[PDB]
Amino acid sequence: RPAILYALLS
Amino acid sequence: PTLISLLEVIEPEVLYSGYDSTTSTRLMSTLNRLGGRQVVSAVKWAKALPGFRNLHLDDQMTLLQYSWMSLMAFSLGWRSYKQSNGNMLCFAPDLVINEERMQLPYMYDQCQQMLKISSEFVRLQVSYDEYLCMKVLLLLSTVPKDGLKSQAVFDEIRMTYIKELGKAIVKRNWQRFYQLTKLLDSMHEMVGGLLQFCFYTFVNKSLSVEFPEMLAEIISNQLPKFKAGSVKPLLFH
Ligand SMILES: C[C@H](CCC(=O)NCCC[N+](C)(C)CCCS(=O)(=O)[O-])[C@H]1CC[C@H]2[C@@H]3[C@H](O)C[C@@H]4C[C@H](O)CC[C@]4(C)[C@H]3C[C@H](O)[C@]12C
Ligand SMILES: C[C@@H]1C[C@H]2[C@@H]3CCC4=CC(=O)C=C[C@]4(C)[C@@]3(F)[C@@H](O)C[C@]2(C)[C@@]1(O)C(=O)CO
Repeated sequence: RPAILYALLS
Repeated sequence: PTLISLLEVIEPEVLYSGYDSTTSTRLMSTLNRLGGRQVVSAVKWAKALPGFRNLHLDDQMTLLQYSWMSLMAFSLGWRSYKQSNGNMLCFAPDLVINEERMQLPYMYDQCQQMLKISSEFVRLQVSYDEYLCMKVLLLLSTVPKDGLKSQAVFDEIRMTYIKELGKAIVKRNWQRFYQLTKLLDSMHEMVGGLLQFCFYTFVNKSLSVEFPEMLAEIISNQLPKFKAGSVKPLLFH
């Protein structure tokens, strides 16, 4: 599951 | 403070490719590089969507994961419309795709359909307020087949943004609304072509095409889910 995308919204 | 003007402020300004326009593979390997940053900016745009933050973490991961190509494609249509009246593909102000690099191998194919989106903008004379409003929808137009982990929240937000296209169209109601929802529908149809072409270049490693870690992760996740076919686009027809 996509790492950067995640740390964006989190 | 007006929603439509607020949209006007958050809409991303266009990135440069910063490209050395002096090969069919660099050309693609550039666009992906660029694309990755665009997606960054589109995420910051996403966070700064009113009501977007209302939606639950996962759903946001998802809506973006699903519509990302769509939004990218749409906006490329807008640029190519406003900049050359439908004539070239304008990715960034430095990277204009004319009929000469269209004859670049591999490449004719995918680029016709990027110009065909723009063609839609030409035929319909879309204004800016309209564009912004629709794009918000594309973000909410591609969803899993098996529900959404905040389905009530969504349905509200989606409606908000339609009523909003209502206002935007009124500014320029109800014979025109049809046409544009037909376009909002046919995006999933035409983007689904690019997404394929995308996955090809991705997994067929022997084409030495590069995608930045940003794009890399999103695609490698999004790929299997899309391949089986767990995705239903919300249509108007
Ligand atoms: C687009 C149509 C027709 C009504 C309308 O109003 N269309 C514009 C006419 C012209 N104007 C825009 C200038 C309005 C002038 C009045 S003014 O206020 O400007 O004086 C709209 C107006 C109200 C809409 C329903 C409700 O929303 C709620 C609900 C949402 C669900 O998802 C689907 C079902 C439902 C029942 C909707 C269906 C459809 O979607 C309707 C009939
Ligand atoms: C044909 C597909 C569709 C292409 C994309 C079309 C939409 C787009 C708009 C831009 O302004 C920047 C990059 C992207 C997001 C894109 F242009 C590139 O990234 C390359 C791309 C994915 C593609 O060329 C590839 O899969 C090659 O890897």
